[PDB]
Amino acid sequence: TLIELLIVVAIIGILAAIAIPQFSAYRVKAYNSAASSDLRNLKTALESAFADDQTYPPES
Amino acid sequence: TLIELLIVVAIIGILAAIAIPQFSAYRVKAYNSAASSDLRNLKTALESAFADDQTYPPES
Repeated sequence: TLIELLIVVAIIGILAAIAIPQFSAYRVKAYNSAASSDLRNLKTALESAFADDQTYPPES
Repeated sequence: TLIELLIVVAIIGILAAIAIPQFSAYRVKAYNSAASSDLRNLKTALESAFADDQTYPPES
């Protein structure tokens, strides 16, 4: 019936706007926490290399 | 769930900064204590050599 096809339309419009959130910060935090962990790891690498050669490794 | 991956990120950031200390003095003291012991040993060597030859050994 036409009234049924007037409520189908009235629910499609509702379920098409459910305040979809932006997933931008929630991922840049992950990127940042990857970089920070990587740096804290690289520090271990550097300080072990010094304890090998009494010198931090040359660049490149 | 996304909230779980928001706390994993919040703990990775914490455990990546635990005030990692500089291990520079704690090793130069060891180097110094090696050199001092070596010198105190060399003194014994010199003073035994004198008691052999009535003279400290010539240089080189």
